[PDB]
Amino acid sequence: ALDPLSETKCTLKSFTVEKGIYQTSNFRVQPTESIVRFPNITNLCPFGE
Amino acid sequence: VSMTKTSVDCTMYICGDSTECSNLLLQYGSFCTQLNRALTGIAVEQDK
Repeated sequence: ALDPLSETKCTLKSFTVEKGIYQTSNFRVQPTESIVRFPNITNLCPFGE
Repeated sequence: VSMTKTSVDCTMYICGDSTECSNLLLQYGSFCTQLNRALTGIAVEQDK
């Protein structure tokens, strides 16, 4: 994870990087925060009454 | 002559947005790494 050049050695499992284009991983954006959307809290059964 | 180039990620496809599932995928070793190199070689040969 130090450098993108080092990501090539770890993917190819070789300390020598030959000239060319290599796909070493696939990036994915992790979710920033959790969103909770629920239906209205009305239409209850009147326990308090 | 040219066939549609498709690179399928075996990390996301097998386990969607799951780290613990990905730990189970790591139990199978290079199967993910090998299937990616097969589709990558296809995309290279179609360019050749």
